[PDB]
Amino acid sequence: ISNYINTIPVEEQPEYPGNLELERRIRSAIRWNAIMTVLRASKKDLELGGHMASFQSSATIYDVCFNHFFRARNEQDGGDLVYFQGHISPGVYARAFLEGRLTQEQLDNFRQEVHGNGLSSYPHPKLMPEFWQFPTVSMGLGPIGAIYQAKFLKYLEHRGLKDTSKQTVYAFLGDGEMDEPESKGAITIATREKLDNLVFVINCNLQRLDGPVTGNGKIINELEGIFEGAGWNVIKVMWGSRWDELLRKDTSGKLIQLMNETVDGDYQTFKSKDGAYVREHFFGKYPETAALVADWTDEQIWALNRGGHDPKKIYAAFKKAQETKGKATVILAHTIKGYGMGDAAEGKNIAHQVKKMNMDGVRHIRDRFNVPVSDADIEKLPYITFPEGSEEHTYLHAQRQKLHGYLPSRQPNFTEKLELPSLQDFGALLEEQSKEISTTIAFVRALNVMLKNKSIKDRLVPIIADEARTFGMEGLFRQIGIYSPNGQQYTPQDREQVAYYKEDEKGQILQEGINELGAGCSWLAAATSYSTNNLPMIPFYIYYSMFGFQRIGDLCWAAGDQQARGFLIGGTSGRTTLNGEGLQHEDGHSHIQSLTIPNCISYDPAYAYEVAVIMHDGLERMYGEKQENVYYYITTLNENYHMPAMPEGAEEGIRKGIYKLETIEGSKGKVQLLGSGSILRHVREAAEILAKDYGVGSDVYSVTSFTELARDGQDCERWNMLHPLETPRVPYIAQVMNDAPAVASTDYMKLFAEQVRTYVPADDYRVLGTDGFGRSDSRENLRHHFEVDASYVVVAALGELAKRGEIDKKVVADAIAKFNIDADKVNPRLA
Amino acid sequence: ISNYINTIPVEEQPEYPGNLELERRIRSAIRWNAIMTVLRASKKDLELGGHMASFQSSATIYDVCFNHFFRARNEQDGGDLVYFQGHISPGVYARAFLEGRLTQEQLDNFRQEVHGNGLSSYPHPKLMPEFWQFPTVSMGLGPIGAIYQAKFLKYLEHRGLKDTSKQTVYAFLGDGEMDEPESKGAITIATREKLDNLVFVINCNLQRLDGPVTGNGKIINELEGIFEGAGWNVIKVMWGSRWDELLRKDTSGKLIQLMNETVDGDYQTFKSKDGAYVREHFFGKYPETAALVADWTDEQIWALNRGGHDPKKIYAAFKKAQETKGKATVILAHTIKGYGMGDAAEGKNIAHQVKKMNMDGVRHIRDRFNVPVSDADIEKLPYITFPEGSEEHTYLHAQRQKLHGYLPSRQPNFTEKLELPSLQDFGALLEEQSKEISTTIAFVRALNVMLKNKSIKDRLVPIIADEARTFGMEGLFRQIGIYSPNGQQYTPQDREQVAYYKEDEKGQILQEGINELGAGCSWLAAATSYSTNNLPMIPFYIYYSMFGFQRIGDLCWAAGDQQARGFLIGGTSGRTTLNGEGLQHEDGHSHIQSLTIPNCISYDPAYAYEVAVIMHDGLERMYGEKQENVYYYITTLNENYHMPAMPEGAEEGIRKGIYKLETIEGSKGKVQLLGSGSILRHVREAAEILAKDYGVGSDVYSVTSFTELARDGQDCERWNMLHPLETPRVPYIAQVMNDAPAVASTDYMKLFAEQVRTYVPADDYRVLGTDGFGRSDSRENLRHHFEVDASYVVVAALGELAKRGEIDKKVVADAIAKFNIDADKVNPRLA
Ligand SMILES: COP(=O)(O)[C@](C)(O)c1sc(CCOP(=O)(O)OP(=O)(O)O)c(C)[n+]1Cc1cnc(C)nc1N
Ligand SMILES: COP(=O)(O)[C@](C)(O)c1sc(CCOP(=O)(O)OP(=O)(O)O)c(C)[n+]1Cc1cnc(C)nc1N
Ligand SMILES: [Mg+2]
Ligand SMILES: [Mg+2]
Repeated sequence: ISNYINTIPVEEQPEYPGNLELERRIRSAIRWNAIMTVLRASKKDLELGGHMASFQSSATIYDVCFNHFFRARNEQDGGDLVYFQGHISPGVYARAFLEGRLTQEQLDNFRQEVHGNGLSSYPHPKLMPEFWQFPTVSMGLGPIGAIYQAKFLKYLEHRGLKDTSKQTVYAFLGDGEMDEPESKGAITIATREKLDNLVFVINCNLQRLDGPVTGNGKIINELEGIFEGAGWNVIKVMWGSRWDELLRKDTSGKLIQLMNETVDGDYQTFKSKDGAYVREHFFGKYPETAALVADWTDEQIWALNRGGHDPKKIYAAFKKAQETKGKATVILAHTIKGYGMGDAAEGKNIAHQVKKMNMDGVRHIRDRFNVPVSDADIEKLPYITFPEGSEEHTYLHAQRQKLHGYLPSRQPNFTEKLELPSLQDFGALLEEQSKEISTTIAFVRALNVMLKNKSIKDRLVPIIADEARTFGMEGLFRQIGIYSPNGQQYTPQDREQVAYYKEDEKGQILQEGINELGAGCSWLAAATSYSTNNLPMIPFYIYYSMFGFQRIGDLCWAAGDQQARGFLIGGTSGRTTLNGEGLQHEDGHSHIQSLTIPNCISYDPAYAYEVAVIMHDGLERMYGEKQENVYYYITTLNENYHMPAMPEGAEEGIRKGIYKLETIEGSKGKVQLLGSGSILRHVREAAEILAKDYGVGSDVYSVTSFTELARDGQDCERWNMLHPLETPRVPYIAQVMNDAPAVASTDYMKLFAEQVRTYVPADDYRVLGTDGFGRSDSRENLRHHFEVDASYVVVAALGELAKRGEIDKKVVADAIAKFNIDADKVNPRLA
Repeated sequence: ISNYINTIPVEEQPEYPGNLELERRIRSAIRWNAIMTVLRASKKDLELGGHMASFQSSATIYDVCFNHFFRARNEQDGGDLVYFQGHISPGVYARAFLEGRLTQEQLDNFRQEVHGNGLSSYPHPKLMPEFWQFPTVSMGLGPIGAIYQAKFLKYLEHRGLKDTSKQTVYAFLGDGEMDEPESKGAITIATREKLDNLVFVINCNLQRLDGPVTGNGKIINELEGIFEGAGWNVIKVMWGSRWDELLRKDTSGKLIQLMNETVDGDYQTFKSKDGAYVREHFFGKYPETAALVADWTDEQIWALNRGGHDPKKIYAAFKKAQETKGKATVILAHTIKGYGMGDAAEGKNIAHQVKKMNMDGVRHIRDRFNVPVSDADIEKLPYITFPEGSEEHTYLHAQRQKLHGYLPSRQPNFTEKLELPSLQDFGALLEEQSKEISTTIAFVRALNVMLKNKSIKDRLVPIIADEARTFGMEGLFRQIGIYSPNGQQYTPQDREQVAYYKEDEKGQILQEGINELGAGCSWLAAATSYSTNNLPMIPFYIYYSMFGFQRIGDLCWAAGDQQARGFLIGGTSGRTTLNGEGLQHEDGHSHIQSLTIPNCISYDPAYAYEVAVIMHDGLERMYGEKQENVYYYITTLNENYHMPAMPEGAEEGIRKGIYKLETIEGSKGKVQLLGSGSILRHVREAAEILAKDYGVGSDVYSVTSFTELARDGQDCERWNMLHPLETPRVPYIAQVMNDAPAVASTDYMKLFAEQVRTYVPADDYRVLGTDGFGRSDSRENLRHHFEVDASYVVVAALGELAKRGEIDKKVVADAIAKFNIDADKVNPRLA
């Protein structure tokens, strides 16, 4: 932690390259327009929302970047990847409009998008596919997202996939946002990887939403201390040029001690008052600091500005960041929240929430920033524009043209044509297996086929969060290598034999250690590379399913917003299947969390051939000609068993979510039996017992996706309600199933199979599931405890028949005794 | 970063207090019993699992703590709160068995708990309510949890609630685990709040599961750098006592330079070779270092120990942390993964996964730690014990008794009786409200009722994540104060006004800034204080609902395991209600995530009187004589509308999940209409349209909890299936509803209401919901887009009647036209 002053002294400050006066004229119009869009929205009295005080404090920082730093997407690369602070979007819009990229009609539709021609509250690529690129409004996600983006850019360079050396990743953050564990929790990775292509820009206005971040302390110093400790290059932009003379004429070093000893709380209060206040409460603290300005006017005291508001001080920091190599840079910019809004919110605790202001307030910002709007127009909350030929218009576009154009901007589809493998290339996985394998083995095998596709082999991005040994993928390190930039500065302990720990700068797999959020962020950068850099990359992130959506659900939702196209493989899944691990490992609900995401396609395959068909279909939809903006989630298991051959013509049903595996004959009745994942074979066992011991036949179905089926049914019923005069549309599951009493069982909570109830064409539909906290035991004991094994499926099936009077209820009661079922033990959900 | 040697020099290290030789005998027995436990489990070949190499590397660190530091639960306080590393549990189980707290049968039932006399794989209070305290296996949660538990202990002391000055929080972490963002993402708070009652003990064995944490670097220095930068007191326990002579005679400074330059990957390998290897590859790097051991035998060189393995160095560290005030301490203990296991795993990349070994491997461990079991008995894998009267038994118990007993241990219920507020105490919220308010305002008013309760007023712990102004709670800052251990070291900006930003050391409100996980960890510490310190505290953590389970779900699952008893308030909930915010804010699925947690009770109330009845019921269930182990989740809204008085006698129905609001007459037909949260008033609007425009009457229901009704339903059919000869149980929802066609509509995705399909006693049950990504617009436009407003309800109900021939389908067709519904607009889920 250094003295409370600028890191870069004037003597080391490079000459500012732009026309400061002209840039202010432009900047004042962007400020004005941003405020007008929020005020107009406010006028509607529709509770639309919006912010003003935030962009006010950071506008000049962005302005200096727009005029001299931000490279836009171009012929060679995707340009600089800017993670704009979410709520300062009105200013981004204000600027795109001045640039002629947005219409006045669109600005008038700020936060009203349902009818088209409107604008999102914040950066949402799903909502504005050709404008926004990175969803940053959920605080914490932007910083770590950016860390891994820069990391991925260096990965494409090392792998010789693309020259990304001219791209800089910028994360624009709030000081309050740095409280999120995700914001600072991964900064040492930027050091390990020497990400000299990443720049963190923290707007240190000392305030968050409720009040000051740490009024009793100094966040700038705390930030400096930890980032410096993590090996980052820290640049403090504390004071503007007006302070430079006052600092040079302080031989007592008392001024510096003052600044050092003053805490955040008193600092923002200073700028919420007036010159007189600062004079007594700040400079007045010492008869030495007091003197320095005894000659200055109270108005010349108030004029002193913070570094984050001085283009000259801002530029020096960004220029320095740009030159620094070997490590990442973090710029801590000192600013005023609600800057220039005077009365309205300048340095006030309520500043964040301000979205309206009387004509007195509007007039103030007009005078304050010398906005060119006459008293005759002002009450009309007019947008300002610069006509062709004007210096403002000329300068604004020239500066952007020298930097390759305008941003943000997004390309929804990649251009190249990939020659994806055919289903036939996964042929061996479609046939009966000699050895008993698991669906996780099937996935690794499918990965290897892909690794053999000339077209995409190098575009595959296997990602692990430690746990590769659990998946039996350790042999892969030697095969394709673990990515390590300037890696392997030692000889692996594993060296001698076969599966050693091979780390190479050209290594293909991303090993992110015990860090699911970081692994997901790596997966996200890869999964959106197709748009960001017009370079399709296909990520396969396999990890313990329990630590997926449950642990990184917020990033998974942002991923959907970002239109990620990739594969999330939830390994060691199923509540009863990862039997010995217990409560915090046994996943019987990940599919419930995943169905909440609109563009995530989830599957719970039972067999190897289903995995192959599913993964093949996914590559096609996402990276084939269709370029479908969706990502996949497949749960795989760690249990081995017999893998039969795929039934002829079963492909469509597998992709849709269900197909009839077989029909067992029986003379005493007929039931329908559904199963998914690892529980399917137990449902097939119940089918044999029922036919063998009770003469009850059945239709057996493998349900590869209860969720895709429920979605289909939902779509059918929705269309039906909307087209009352049309013949009702039949949900796919109802087209496949019949009306005989049905029973389903899975390794997930009951809701997973119960979600298709409305669409099941049977009078009876009994669902068995693994509701309840997990615990350690054998797979058999867990399957009995969670009441999902063959014996429970048999009793559920007999129970439905008994009801219809097809069998005696004493027969059900005897089966319960026969199968050693304790009809009175606590509901596993409460266990 | 300091030199790569011990922080505490020998001349500064205290004299070891215990009997070293006797302590090692006991430690050797514990080591052996931990391994016999896992080995015997592997022999079962049931894929039970377990680890050995991890506890082997950290055993001595825990030993010193059990012998001289760990304070057990006592009559004055809960003692030291130890977050034991999860997978070193066999070691904690081995000690407990030696202390006679566990039986041989229980150890033999390791990881087989479904039948009652087994042991959980890891620390799970829900599974072993009287043994385990904190769930740590989900890596990263232990560290943040521990930080916020230490902060909470200081809070209880400052608030004058309880003297916790004698309790120390210990966080036992792995080094690979430190990569989780949540592991280091909140460490500066320990500095902000001067948590000198927290000790982080990081086991640096240089390896995680797949291999070394950072083979090409030095995590101990990386850890040191960032923690030191965060303001923590860092203590490095690098080398054992055998190194002292060498470091002392090393006059050239060469040994330190060498130790400083060697990277993790090489140090790891050193431990996997032998003395000759070390002599050549380590000391042999420099003529000066080479001369230091030139007179040593390879055997003597091989005996050189790592600090984390030396009791004397370990003790010196914990003793120093003990006297460090003003900040938290991190102990970085250098160890060997697979320590003493030799061949099978010592310093090997495969060490983590080792679950079994050959007789030569068991005999090696027997020799390595001088275990008293004959070469003949080893085959039997015998458990070692200390007979009463023996030195070991006496010493073992004597050390614990001096420290108040044994740990871990847990008290399931609190002992005191609180005088909870009655429901009549909330009578004001039960009457019709004067002005239109929201359910959030109802919650704030309800909180104030409790705040006037003599008994619990000061036991309340309101927690916010920098969103108090949004929830209109900024007025409480002044009323009860914002907790601030260091008081207010400045004059707030709004000081001169009411609702000024008041910070106080006696402040009740926990302001955790933009930090959901930290706020949730504070919530958890408060919500389990009843068990930990036998001091029931009742936390109400309110935040934007979208950032609840989605963002901190892993914590919420652990909270259920930890038997948390408190309230989670999801503010600004509902997809269409937080209209202007958009994609990453509009929550229409948090209830789908919340329903996955077994002991979390979820509600989505529409009216203020419902909020009151639910909170009061929650209060009595968790903190009343019942002491039920569940926590509550209640979604509240930011929309103001008319709040009617509660219908006489509706209390129980509100608690259960559904009650009939009213029935409107109509002779052209009859339907049932269900609504929840904010959409309920639109469902009522539809009931009037249906009646006055179409003559269709209806039964209107307020569904306060679809999830509780589904669970009750599942419990009925489960019980029924199990008792085929008994009187079937009737789901609660089927006791309120009838069989007329039904329509449900909520601000959540369809599944939220569809989950009760099986138990709805009606032929037709159409569900409307907010499936799909949110977008920015007015409430009216969104409710129409998400097809959930009154007009959609009318069309859904009319269509049901037309289908049954009750009405002409042309009537439905006309309605769609009359209400300006686009029957062909894209499915909101795909939009
Ligand atoms: C309704 O909008 P809002 O509350 O103003 C908004 C934009 O949603 C924000 S902005 C915000 C405060 C940000 O303050 P910072 O100091 O980081 O940034 P600034 O001072 O405004 O430059 C919080 C807590 N939240 C709420 C918030 C909380 N938690 C997460 C994870 N994301 C959020 N974004
Ligand atoms: C099946 O057991 P497991 O895989 O051995 C276990 C216990 O589940 C662990 S342990 C582990 C490695 C821990 O290595 P550390 O260096 O932190 O600890 P140690 O070296 O063993 O002392 C990982 C990645 N996981 C998996 C893991 C990953 N991510 C989270 C969030 N929690 C986990 N617990
Ligand atoms: Mg701020
Ligand atoms: Mg380790």
